Amino acid sequence: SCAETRQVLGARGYSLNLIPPALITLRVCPTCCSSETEQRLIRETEATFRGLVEDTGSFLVHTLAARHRKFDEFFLEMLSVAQHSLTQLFSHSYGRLYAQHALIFNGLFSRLRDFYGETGEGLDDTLADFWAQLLERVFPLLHPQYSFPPDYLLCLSRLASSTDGSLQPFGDSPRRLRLQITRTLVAARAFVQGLETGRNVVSEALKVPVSEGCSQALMRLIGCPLCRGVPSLMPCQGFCLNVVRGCLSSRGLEPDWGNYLDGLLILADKLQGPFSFELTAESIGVKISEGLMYLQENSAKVSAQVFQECGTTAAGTNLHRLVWELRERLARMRGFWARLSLTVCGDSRMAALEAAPCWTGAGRGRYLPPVVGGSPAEQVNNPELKVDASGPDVPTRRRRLQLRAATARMKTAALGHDL
Amino acid sequence: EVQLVETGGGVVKPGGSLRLSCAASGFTFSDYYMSWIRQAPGKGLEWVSYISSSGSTIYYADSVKGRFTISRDNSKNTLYLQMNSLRAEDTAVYYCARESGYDYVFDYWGQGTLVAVSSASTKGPSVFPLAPSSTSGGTAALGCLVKDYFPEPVTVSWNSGALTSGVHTFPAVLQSSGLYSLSSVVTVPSSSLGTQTYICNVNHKPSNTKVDKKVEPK
Amino acid sequence: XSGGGXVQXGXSLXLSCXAXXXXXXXXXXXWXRQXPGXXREXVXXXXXXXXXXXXXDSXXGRFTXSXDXXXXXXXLQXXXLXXXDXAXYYCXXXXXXXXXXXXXXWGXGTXVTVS
Amino acid sequence: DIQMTQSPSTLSAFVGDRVTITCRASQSISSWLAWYQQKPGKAPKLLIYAASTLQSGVPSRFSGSGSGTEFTLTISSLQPEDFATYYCQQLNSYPITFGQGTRLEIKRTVAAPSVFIFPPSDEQLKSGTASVVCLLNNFYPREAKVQWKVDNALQSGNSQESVTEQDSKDSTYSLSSTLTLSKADYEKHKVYACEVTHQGLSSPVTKSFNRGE
Repeated sequence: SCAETRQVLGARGYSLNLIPPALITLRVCPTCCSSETEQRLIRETEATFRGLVEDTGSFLVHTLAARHRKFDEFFLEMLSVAQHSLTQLFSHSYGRLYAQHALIFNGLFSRLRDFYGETGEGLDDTLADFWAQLLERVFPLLHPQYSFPPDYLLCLSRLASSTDGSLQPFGDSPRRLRLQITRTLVAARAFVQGLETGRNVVSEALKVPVSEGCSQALMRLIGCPLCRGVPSLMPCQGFCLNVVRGCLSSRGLEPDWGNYLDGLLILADKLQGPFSFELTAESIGVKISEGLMYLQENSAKVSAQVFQECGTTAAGTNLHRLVWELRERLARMRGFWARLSLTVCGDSRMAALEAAPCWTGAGRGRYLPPVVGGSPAEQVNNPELKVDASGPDVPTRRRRLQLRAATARMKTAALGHDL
Repeated sequence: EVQLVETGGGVVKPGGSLRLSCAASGFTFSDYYMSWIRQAPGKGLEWVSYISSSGSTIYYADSVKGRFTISRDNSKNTLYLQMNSLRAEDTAVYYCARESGYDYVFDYWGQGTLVAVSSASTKGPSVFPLAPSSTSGGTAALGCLVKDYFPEPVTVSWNSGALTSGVHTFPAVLQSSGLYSLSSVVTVPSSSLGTQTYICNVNHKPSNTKVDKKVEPK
Repeated sequence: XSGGGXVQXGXSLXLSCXAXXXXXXXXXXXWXRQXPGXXREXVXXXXXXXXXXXXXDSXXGRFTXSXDXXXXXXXLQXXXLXXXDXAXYYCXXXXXXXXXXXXXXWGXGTXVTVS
Repeated sequence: DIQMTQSPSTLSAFVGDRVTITCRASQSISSWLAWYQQKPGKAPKLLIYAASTLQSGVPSRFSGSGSGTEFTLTISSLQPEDFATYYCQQLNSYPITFGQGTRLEIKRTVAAPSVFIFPPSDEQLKSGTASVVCLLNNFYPREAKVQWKVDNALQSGNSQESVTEQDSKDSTYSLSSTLTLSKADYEKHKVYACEVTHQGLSSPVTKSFNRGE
């Protein structure tokens, strides 16, 4: 009784007229399926394939998003943490100044925090502004008899902009601290952006191919069994593992997906390990008090040579915890694409009393074919589909173009060089 | 589809040890983070533990730091929990959940199996009547008292499933002695006290105490 | 506490309440109707603002109720009066907070009857 | 060490209304907040995670928006299968904490409670203990107050109450209070009365009985 399909099709929601009791005899399904049912069942067959794959790898999209939101929130907090800590130490020792000149540190980090969150891309002039704002106020402390009305309404570019080769008031501290601050803001940024792509990459990469060549005769896999015979013959592994590979042999991100998690860990280690953050959290205060000491004993040369013109939330999780917590989440992601076919053929299919044989392309006959191929050279011997001459598809092949430059952008940033 | 089934006994005295299994099917158990969340007879949900997908990181709540231990088996696809030397406060309904990827979100929960800690023993219930109090004063109501039993499940019925309308079966209440007790009332016309007959047969499964009782009015 | 005279059946009008003047923006005042020849029956319940408004089944959709937190005065709007809604309407505040339904202090009210 | 809170504890609304459930946290949580729906005695569902994002399968009528320490959960048009208990969660600290649930009940016209009393059984008196029962049948809202009068004396600690869930044919509740006493303590007095105070009642009504009919 083909009406066994009728109730099963009623669960899927078909208008059960002209399908219950009648069977007659770039295409599909060589049957108790009507003409318009076929054209509408392949569309129904494709739907689960998308929803199954996207839900299968859905946790990579959520993990990279969760680590992003918790790493991005971490860096912003430690910027605000160090801003408040630098004010405490400098107010204790010196009761002569800084009593009402802590307003510069607010404008210092705020422009630093714009380089981190891409709000701006100007840091070399940003630091020169800060050193100048300190330069035009410490300078008169050892020159108290003199008073200075600045030139025009702005002293200069930013008073002694050091351009054109001024004998630096703070000798080497501006260059040294710039090198230490620059390597930090760019390393913590290429890491966050790298995670930001990873979410976007896998999110759109999970949107599954339409591949009409794969879609047509995909119905043969699981759909057309319902059309002719009873639906109790859920397909076994042999047939399944090749149609899901042949339809997905394009998205072979495996060569470019491995180096990505490598660069994520490599940059994380240099960033987790000191010299990239917690050192430059206190290095600012050390070099500032060191540069002023150079000034104190080298002001005789510079001041004499400058007679001319004007002269509540939960505290940031420890980065070490945030790194091995990051490391564990990523361990289950490296060999993900190779293990993707097993999960897809390991859900609705009970392959894991009745029998072992299952449905095949043209009957219930026994199957013993091969089923490992995963790239164009490997899937050129495709028994059940027609993979493209070069496996990678036109939009995907553009996900190994702008979505692996971050790896080199994270690797180079881990060295100190950027752009 | 995505299924999380829990098993294990739930009636032990203080000091008894229980282990629960969270058999998982419908998805690859090795990818996701698992966790245990318990629901007491109270309203709130209490978190007790959670374990990484590989099993490298294990977290326990502050109230279960010493006597609690969680394990994992990615081959058999089963999540365990070792409950040792539980105090009376551990009495709750224990769920197992899966982390969808985002930190500490649980999209798929288990059906639930409850654990109870009590020093009482298995005892059958005593059935007592609540005779109706009463020309025709509205529609009188009668009842059926069930007192002093253990453990929890006991089913009250009237007339072997023939009469079920207007019947209210109240939830059991744990009294000072440690034994549950409940009552089931029925609203009937004041003229049916002599024509028809009502029998509230009460069955306590864990004690094999099927008791049939009649409520005759005076 | 309002009077305009007797009204025709099906006509609509509003009332108000004031018996004890004290701070009362949190406890919720009530509204009854009692006709001599029958005990007091329920009309509407003016629960504390944002805890919703509940009416008796006899006046569902007709009579309305609203209150003010700073004015500390509660009113009842009456619409579509049937020729059998004639009674004196009294208001009473619930003393407790847990909505225990305890109307300790009652008021006189003001009826109007129907023509 | 971190505290979560919700508001209100119980909200009454009709089918088709607009409902907003507010959750409040002690400390700041940028976007780490989850919402769950739990029907009586069954497993909870995941509604809204990451403050504002919806879970696959959840209808479009569910909405949640929050940033900081104040969060909301909005139902645009209430459908009959939304009556359940909604829970708040935390996704930041090591000891993740849930908030006590908000029970979303059906709204109904006010119904005064039907009061009854039942005498202790002559077969129960043989064991030396006598439990007197007081029945409140079919009423709404659920909030009510029951006091026990033994010869017009207030009681406390000897009475235990249990309330039913919401009925499906009239959306009403029912409550029962059991006064437990020993036989010797039961013989001293002659009048036992429970008086019910409900918003639908003009005055606290009473039901009493005497020993020996």
